[PDB]
Amino acid sequence: GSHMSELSEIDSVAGVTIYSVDGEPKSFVYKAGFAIDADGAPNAYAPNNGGTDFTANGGDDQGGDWWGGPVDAEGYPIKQKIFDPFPGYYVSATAHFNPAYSEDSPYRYIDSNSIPFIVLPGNHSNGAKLGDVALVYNEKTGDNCYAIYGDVGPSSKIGEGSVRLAQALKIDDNPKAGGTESRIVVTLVFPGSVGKWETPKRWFSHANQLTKAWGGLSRLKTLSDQL
Repeated sequence: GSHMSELSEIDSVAGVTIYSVDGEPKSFVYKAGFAIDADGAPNAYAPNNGGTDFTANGGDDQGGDWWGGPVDAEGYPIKQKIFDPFPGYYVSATAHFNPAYSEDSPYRYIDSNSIPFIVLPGNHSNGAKLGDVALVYNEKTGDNCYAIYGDVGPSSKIGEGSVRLAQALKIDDNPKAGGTESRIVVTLVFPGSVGKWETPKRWFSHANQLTKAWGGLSRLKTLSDQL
């Protein structure tokens, strides 16, 4: 156990209070549910409901409003090539991206299947920039994982992250029926910590260094009981 933390409200979304954690390093925290964001997974979306998510959860794939990823000049989703992970599936995008790759490439986006990432609500980043790191904890399983701020969600919803983060937290990772509405996940974000794409080894190390400086899981576990 650790001492309790001193908390100062900075925001509120969907009945979830977001608190700055007084002290250094600078951080904010919230306790929320955990919806599955399959964005960036190269098998999330395909024609005829072929992906791990239903196609329509990315929008209309017949030239209408498609938000799941990039589109061609006639508005249809880009299909992956023979050198992409899932040829013929659609390219699924995340807000955070790797500039080494082109807009039409799955490799530009953060693969939800492999990378632990959190989503923050649009207009509710609270000073965090895409690529910043976080420590995430599930109070019902005792599991934790470092993660990046990797995607942007609806402004009216909070508590969401990647397939791999769900696995690490022992939350059902299925895009179609997984996640949880129970407010069991505590997310500690370090705004200003990275703010760019870098290798997972590098950002994970930086998350580890910030977490050690901040007081570790022991402090976050105690903090969770305050939320």
